[PDB]
Amino acid sequence: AAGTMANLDKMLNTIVTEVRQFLQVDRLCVFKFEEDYSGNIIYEAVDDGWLSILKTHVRDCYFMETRGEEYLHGRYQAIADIHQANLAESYRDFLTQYQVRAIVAVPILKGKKLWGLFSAHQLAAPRSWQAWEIEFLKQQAVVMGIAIQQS
Amino acid sequence: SAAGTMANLDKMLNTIVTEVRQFLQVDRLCVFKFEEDYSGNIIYEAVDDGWLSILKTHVRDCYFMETRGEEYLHGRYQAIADIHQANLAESYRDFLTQYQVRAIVAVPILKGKKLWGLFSAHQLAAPRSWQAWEIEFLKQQAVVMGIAIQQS
Ligand SMILES: */C=C\C1=C(C)C(=O)N/C1=C\C1=NC(=C\c2[nH]c(/C=C3\NC(=O)C(C=C)=C3C)c(C)c2CCC(=O)O)/C(CCC(=O)O)=C1C
Ligand SMILES: */C=C\C1=C(C)C(=O)N/C1=C\C1=NC(=C\c2[nH]c(/C=C3\NC(=O)C(C=C)=C3C)c(C)c2CCC(=O)O)/C(CCC(=O)O)=C1C
Repeated sequence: AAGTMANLDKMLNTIVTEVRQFLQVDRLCVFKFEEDYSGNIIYEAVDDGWLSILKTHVRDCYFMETRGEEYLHGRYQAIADIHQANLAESYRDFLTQYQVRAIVAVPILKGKKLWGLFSAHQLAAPRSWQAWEIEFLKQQAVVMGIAIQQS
Repeated sequence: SAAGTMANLDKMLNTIVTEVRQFLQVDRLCVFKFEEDYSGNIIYEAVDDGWLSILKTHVRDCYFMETRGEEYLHGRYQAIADIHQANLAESYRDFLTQYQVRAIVAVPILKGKKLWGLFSAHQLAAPRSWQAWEIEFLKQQAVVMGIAIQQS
């Protein structure tokens, strides 16, 4: 009931806190999709008094049009410097509004469905993400997806 | 920093053990780290409800010392709902009984191709019918621990 949900919430939030300190990333969050693939930042660990985006609602028109279909088979984003990247203007603008300079975003699956994104943000300088860090983030997303599949 | 790399790995493994024990409602959750001779020590533990702690216990398990955990590198793991119903060596049954174990899951932690340790869940109050997703959850947490351990 509400007990199940409190238990999942605490586990997922602990993973976010865990991974943010271990990876030493400025901000780590979990973005959960609504039915229409709008979504909300529902867990967040941000260091040192920096910009919190917890409970921000986002209508990302890439996810809302694709329903995340491209994110179902190990696909992901890892950008060392969003200034350099050949990003869509509208996506660059979203990232800029939330102070992102470097990002890794991996999908969270509930069964065969895209449930959310697990996203690491640097807020000031570029970051050359390592293969192991991307694998760590993906494998923590698997952990989360198994726990989420129980409610 | 050799001091801070070890400290950050310690904080991460201790956080996983503490919160996974509460999430699965396990009586005792352990990380057993192997020495070069495949003796080992319990180096992280979350225990609740006034159950005996085995943190820092040294174990010379003669199965792991004789096999060097090779079977645990080729898909062996242990998931027993009630050790009273299982076929065990009396030596291994004595180990579990000493520490009040009634139900157990034990999965490998790898560092590259080497068996680094075991992630073990003990039920002490009662037998427990482990669900497929709980065994998968423990295996996948052991994967995440392995990736972190591989960095130092
Ligand atoms: C309709 C314009 C528009 C608004 C408004 C908006 O919020 N986004 C947006 C357009 C595009 N988004 C594109 C890609 C994209 N969005 C995300 C979303 C997030 N990353 C996070 O960390 C996070 C949180 C936390 C969110 C909500 C991600 C990960 C991507 C990259 C998708 C891949 O390209 O992999 C995008 C470009 C689409 C493309 O390149 O094909 C546009 C136009
Ligand atoms: C040399 C006699 C002897 C001593 C002493 C001892 O500690 N064990 C032991 C004999 C055997 N152990 C056997 C299998 C086995 N050991 C472990 C070890 C642990 N489980 C934990 O939870 C934990 C901590 C915490 C430790 C150190 C495990 C997981 C196994 C099972 C191996 C599988 O079957 O998968 C064993 C084999 C016979 C049997 O399994 O009963 C003997 C003889």
